[PDB]
Amino acid sequence: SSRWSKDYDVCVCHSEEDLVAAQDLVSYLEGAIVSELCQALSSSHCRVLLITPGFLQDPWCKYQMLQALTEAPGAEGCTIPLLSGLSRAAYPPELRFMYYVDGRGPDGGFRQVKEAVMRYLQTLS
Amino acid sequence: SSRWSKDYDVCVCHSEEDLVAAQDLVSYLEGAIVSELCQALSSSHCRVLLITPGFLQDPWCKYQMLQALTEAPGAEGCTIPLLSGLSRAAYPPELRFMYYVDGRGPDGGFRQVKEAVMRYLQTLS
Repeated sequence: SSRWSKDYDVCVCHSEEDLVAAQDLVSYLEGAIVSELCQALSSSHCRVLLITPGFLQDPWCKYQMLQALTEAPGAEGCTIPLLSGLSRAAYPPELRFMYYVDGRGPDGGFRQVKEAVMRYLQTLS
Repeated sequence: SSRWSKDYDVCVCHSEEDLVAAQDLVSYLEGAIVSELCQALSSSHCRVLLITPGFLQDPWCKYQMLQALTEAPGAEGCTIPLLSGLSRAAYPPELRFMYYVDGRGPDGGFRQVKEAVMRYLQTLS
């Protein structure tokens, strides 16, 4: 519950193919919000899933997405799916019943992602 | 932990399109194992996901699969994915890092599913 219970406020879970976009999101988020690219030993309050064509094709990415949602946004943790570079028709069906940010929104979805992160940080002590 | 902590030993989570196959699995499982088709108020020790073309296309099915795995086979609960009537190339990428039963196995995968269920029941008091 403590804002300091975790070293980072948000990390970006991405596939190698989208390194650049992920770095821009991290940059956008930090402009305070502490951000980084997600990694094995990475632990933050919020986790952004950069769901792209490369992400959906990668078995490890999909499994990570699964674990990200395993213990997260049901309503407890903070997992933010960001659909980027994908046709809506190719979106994972389950998202229809879940919260997510569309990449066609303002700032490629970056703005709503940052907002979602802040909303969650405000609920911390 | 108690074998009686739940009224059913296993329910079959399926899409309307596969009612028949689901009923045969339920029949096969019971031949003791108490089985039924999963429903809203349904709660059992094991949950079998009848992942078919219709299942993967259905947003609610996918969301249910997500919740089924939300609090389940990470290693705690009992969720058994049964891939039936699908080309391996169309399998959800995440399964590569997960346990699942292929429908091309003995008895359309029914045998290994039943075995998985029994293995789990034996760990109960």
